[PDB]
Amino acid sequence: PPYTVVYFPVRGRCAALRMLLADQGQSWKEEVVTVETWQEGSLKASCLYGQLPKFQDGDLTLYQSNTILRHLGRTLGLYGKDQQEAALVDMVNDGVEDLRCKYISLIYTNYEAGKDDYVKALPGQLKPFETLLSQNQGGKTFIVGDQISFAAYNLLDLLLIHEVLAPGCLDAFPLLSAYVGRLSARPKLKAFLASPEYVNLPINGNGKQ
Amino acid sequence: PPYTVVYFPVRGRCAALRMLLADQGQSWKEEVVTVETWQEGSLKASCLYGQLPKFQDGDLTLYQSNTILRHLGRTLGLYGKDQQEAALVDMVNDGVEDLRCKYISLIYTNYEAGKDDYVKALPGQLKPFETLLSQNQGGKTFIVGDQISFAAYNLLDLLLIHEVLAPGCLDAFPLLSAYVGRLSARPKLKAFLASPEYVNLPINGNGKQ
Repeated sequence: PPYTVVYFPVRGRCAALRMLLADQGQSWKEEVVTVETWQEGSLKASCLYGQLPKFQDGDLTLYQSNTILRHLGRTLGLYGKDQQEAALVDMVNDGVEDLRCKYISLIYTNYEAGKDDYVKALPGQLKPFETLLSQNQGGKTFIVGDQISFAAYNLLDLLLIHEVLAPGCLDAFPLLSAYVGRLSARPKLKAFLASPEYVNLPINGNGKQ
Repeated sequence: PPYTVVYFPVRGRCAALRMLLADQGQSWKEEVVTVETWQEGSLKASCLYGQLPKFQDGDLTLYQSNTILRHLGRTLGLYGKDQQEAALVDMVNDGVEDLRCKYISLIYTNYEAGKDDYVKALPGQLKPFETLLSQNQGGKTFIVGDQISFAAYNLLDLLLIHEVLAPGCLDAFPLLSAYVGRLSARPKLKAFLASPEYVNLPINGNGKQ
């Protein structure tokens, strides 16, 4: 700390990491990059893989949403209690990333043409998480162990946006539904999710959700 | 330990972790899965996300090539010496994963139609790693700090398969070239890359490279 997240004025790949910071009672600054400011190309080139989010933590400058989540989990202790929980946290995050990629591909590559196929395939994509949740203390707590991980925030966000995409896509998944309710109920997080900072923010950049 | 990798008879997403194990003087079991077995169905259904590789390490069963790389990096000490190195390691591995996905998309989605555009865009995709390499002791030692990390094997593989795809794509990147040369020269690794076990394996599964 202190933290600074450099991103576009959307939730996108910063949603999860912001929920993590909020829930852990951390403060951060928001440097917004207008589409126009991105178009000048000066920042762009300063970025490692020519992309955002860019994240500053004290003297550390990070790139890649997943690198920021692992850094945060590693420094804030949200990476499992042992090597086993640590490996399952990753396993869950890799799963989240894979589906987020398909989601992003839909939104930006062909929302209209393939939205139905995507939703028809959604159930089989969500099941793995439902299954992981059942193998951990009956899914009453978290997905890995008894303490929250950075992957929990990423998965939470993943689930939130697919609710907007396919309302009720979670009905056939009671464990994941209860999960979303449990985590969203967390005081600090609930307050962030209910804030203008979040609510007035569009899920994606192209205005599709 | 002991380690067992469950995968298709190809290099694909197991090439990097296999070079890691070998270079680290580790031995492993190879349980090959044929298309005929995968078709049978049962193995697929027992995989977390319906995919391979599947990795066994002692009593731990893992899925997701990157989860396995991180587990190995975490257990074998191949994840940097501190917090900074650890974040830069993830940062490097996230970038390799990003290009590896584009590469996989090409090979399996439209090799013929988009190969030229891909190779035209390649230079810009490789530059970020060239830059990272130049910022650590002049690109003379390891990519991060001064010890090997799991990301190095994954990046090495990524660079190797793009040499086959576009021979000489590294000529414009003298740092990455020397990198490949440096790591490939490592005794245990060199021995593995030069073995039948590796040589007789096709990079991909659809006969394209």
